[PDB]
Amino acid sequence: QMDVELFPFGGENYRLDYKFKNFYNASYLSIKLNDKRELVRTEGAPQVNIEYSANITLNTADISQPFEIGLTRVLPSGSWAYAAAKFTVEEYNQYSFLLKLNKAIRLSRATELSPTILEGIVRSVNLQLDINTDVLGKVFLTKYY
Amino acid sequence: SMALSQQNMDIELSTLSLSNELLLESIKTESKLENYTKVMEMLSTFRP
Repeated sequence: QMDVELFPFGGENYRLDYKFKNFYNASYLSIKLNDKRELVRTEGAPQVNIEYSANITLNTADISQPFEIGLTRVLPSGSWAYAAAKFTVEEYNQYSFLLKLNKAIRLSRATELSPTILEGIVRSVNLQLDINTDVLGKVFLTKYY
Repeated sequence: SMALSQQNMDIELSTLSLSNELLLESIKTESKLENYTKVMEMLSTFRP
């Protein structure tokens, strides 16, 4: 019923691209961050299949946890329609990214698993995205089952 | 209002499902109801 996209520019400056798949004749559009801080407030009902854009800023305290960007359209009758998405922003050095991309390609070619399915094996072991002997023990149990 | 996307061109779906949601949208705007459930509740008691 929508798709929302988050594109980065620099340290804190991000860009919020969104687009709605159905039309609700709303009074306004309130885009909030984890129900706490309001990012975007526009007037009138947004058009269907039109990609709108807005520049937002997120500090370090918002990136450290997977946050949620909620898009609610408030009708004149008082009721609303809520639609959200949960983002996860990771930050890597160019040397650190190419070494972790080296692990992700060589493990996916050997085990014939999808990189998203390999991400679920890593994330279930530890919080950080890294491969150790505990991850490789669960890649065996995944391929065996 | 229809997007000219790759998903609208490849993904097969029922013609009868496309015809119902066109009829559900027209009834929802004339009676000025809340959703498609209130359309089905209105048809459950509509006599004539």
